[PDB]
Amino acid sequence: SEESQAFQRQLTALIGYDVTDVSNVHDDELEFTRRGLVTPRMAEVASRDPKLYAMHPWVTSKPLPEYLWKKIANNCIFIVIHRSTTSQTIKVSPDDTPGAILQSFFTKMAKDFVLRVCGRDEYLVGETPIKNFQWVRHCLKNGEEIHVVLDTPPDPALDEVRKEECDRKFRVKIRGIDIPVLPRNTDLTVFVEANIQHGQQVLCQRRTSPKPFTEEVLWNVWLEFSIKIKDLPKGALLNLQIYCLLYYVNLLLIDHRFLLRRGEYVLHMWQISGFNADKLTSATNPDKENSMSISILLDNHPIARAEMPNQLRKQLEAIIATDPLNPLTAEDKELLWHFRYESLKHPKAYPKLFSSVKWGQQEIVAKTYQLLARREVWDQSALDVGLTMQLLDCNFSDENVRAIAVQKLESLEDDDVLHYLLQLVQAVKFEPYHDSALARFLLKRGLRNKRIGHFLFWFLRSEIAQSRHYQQRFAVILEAYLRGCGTAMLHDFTQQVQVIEMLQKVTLDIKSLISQLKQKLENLQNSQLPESFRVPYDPGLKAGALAIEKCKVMASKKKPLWLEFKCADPTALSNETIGIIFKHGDDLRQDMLILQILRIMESIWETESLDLCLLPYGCISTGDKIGMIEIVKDATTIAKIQQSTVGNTGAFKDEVLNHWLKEKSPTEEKFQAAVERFVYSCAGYCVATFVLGIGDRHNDNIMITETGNLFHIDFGHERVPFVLTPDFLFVMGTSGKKTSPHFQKFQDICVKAYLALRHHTNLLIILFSMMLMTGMPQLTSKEDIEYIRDALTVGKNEEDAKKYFLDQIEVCRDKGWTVQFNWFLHLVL
Ligand SMILES: Cc1cc(C)n2nc(N)cc2n1
Repeated sequence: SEESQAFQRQLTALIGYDVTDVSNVHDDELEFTRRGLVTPRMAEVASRDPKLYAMHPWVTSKPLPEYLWKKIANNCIFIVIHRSTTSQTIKVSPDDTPGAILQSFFTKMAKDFVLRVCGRDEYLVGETPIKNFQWVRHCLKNGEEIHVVLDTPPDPALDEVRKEECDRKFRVKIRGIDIPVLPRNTDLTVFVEANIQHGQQVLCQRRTSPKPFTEEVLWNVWLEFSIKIKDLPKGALLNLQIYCLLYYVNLLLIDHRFLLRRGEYVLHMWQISGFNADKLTSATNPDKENSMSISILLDNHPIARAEMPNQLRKQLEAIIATDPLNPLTAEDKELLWHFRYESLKHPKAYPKLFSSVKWGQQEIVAKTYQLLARREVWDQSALDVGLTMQLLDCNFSDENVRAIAVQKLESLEDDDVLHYLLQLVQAVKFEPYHDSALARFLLKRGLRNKRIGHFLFWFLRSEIAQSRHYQQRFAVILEAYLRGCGTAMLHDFTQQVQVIEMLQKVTLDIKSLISQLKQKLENLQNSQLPESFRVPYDPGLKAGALAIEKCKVMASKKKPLWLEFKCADPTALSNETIGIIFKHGDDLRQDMLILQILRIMESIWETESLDLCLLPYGCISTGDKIGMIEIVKDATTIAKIQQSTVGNTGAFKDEVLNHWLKEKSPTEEKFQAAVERFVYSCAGYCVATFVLGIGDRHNDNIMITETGNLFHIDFGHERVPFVLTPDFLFVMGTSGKKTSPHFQKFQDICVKAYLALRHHTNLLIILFSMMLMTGMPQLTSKEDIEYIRDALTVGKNEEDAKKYFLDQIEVCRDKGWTVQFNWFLHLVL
């Protein structure tokens, strides 16, 4: 059809990639995936509750934290209900459903409807106690009144979905390599290495002879491997590398139809910038003009009681008790395999056990599939996200192993899917095939919930915009989502994309070059910028017109744009603007990953009734070194606070921060609340930041709200474990080497928080490992990743762990202003 063609054009603009362009493909896997994702999409669309989909209530099944219960007076929650120019306050029980609150309202005022949060597209609806609504918890946490408007539920009609319509050994011939132009810092020798890989592990390796490195190098050589065709596992990669490591490319040996790869291939390779998720890609380099190519030929197809003694059991249990980074010896693997039926009784053993499998032996793989048919213990075990994420990393390439991990994820509630969404999207990179149980899981959860769907859009779009390695795969997943989200959502994304593309242009234009910014913005406000758009990092908020007068270019070397928008919602309780920073020059994908880990740390702390006052601000990467950042209101840099008393060239003063806090507090009651908030937030950031190895920061990269909330920024790319400078210590009523009630509180909070994180050691290790592999380029799959195991002091008891962190606090006190001064000393010399 022609409107079908028009609809595909609309999808192309939203995706930022054309899924129908078949220039960079050697098989129909992507097209097969597009067709394959139709069924799971249609099944999810057919399954959703129209009213609940339209209203997307944001709820949790978790208990109300102890720190939140203390904020409730006499089992009473006040809700302010608006109707027009008037309002009405109503007392409610924490266990009261919005349905019962609505009936309580009509009774109180006598002589169909829905409760919507004033100024937001957020609804307090469904069979849930009000204490379980995220907005209510947000209000309770932040000391804000719950303001609601009585309005008509959104028409589910707006979400209408458009109607759709061999015992021989394996061998490979390396013909040669070709590159148009040589200048590559040298003039050398080259050889080709061919690896058969499964789960990051090399099953077999062959190499060509070394030859002089010219624009064309030929071998015409058969490289015969020790592995039999019969023994090649599904998901095995033929990894081809050029050593001078300079270039790499992968080819799936068994395709998406279970057929062995045959014939001629000319593969355009990826160059090493000068392990990680990019090294695993089955995509070929789309740049056919300047990339190195490798020419190969394949010529080769259906797919083919006892009890442990005491001491061996103790040995096995000790292997299983070790962290995810502890290497498995040949003996350890053999024990795990030999007593696999005992290992299966321990869910925590699963990653180690499946790493003990000889994936290059058909009979062994067969035995593994037999083993997993008896999955009663795994199925009945409680969901452990950390343990599940370990099965979805680079170490596992078997579909059945990965699928049992995804099976476990099905039990996650929406609030929990949101917590892990970004790293689950990134984990798609470790899938051998485009169509996977993980990709289908993301698709389903996105289509089931608007909030998840909104973030799925942006997380996928971020990678499609700048990852040549994964854009094709991520584009097919995004298209599948967009074909089921409904027309209202399609319209919404269109507006957001239009706004971001225009603002990105202004960002780069101003970067090349205040008066000029304001002229460019009036021009946008004139004939381009749509009336309103959902804020990508906070979809409940709708931004209206730019407040031109409040817009500016930040006085930084990156010169980011500081933009302010009016809120488009008339029901908003304030005339306060929505602030967004647009910046080029930092890889904001790195900030996104750190910020998500901080949200996870907060949820861990919540389990132990701790509120560390982190501020994981909104951040979305929109393209190569470009994106948006949420502006936290009434916040300043620690360095700026120092500088306002006159920055003599790093002449730091101890009392300045406390002075600033006192100056910004309207009363002494508010000032004490600010000092309390600083103690908690300082503690939160010292712990979080130390664990992640990002603690040693310049003061210009730490901010504070007038309300005392400290927060670190700019995560994208002598020594100190974290920042606890003499100014921070003075706010805590401490100086030099003495102590105080606030500093004792700080130490107590840090220890409790650090110990709480250590209870989730394995989860933090997997999340850290995945973050490095997918977000921060070439990493030593050992050394770099091992930092977090050292930071989390694995193998220490709580008292030793407590002493360790208290000693880290002392290192900071010993160094004082020395490390902060070193940036200034360096920047001059
Ligand atoms: C990177 C960054 C993050 C936040 C939250 N803010 N807030 C302001 N006011 C500036 C800023 N920069």
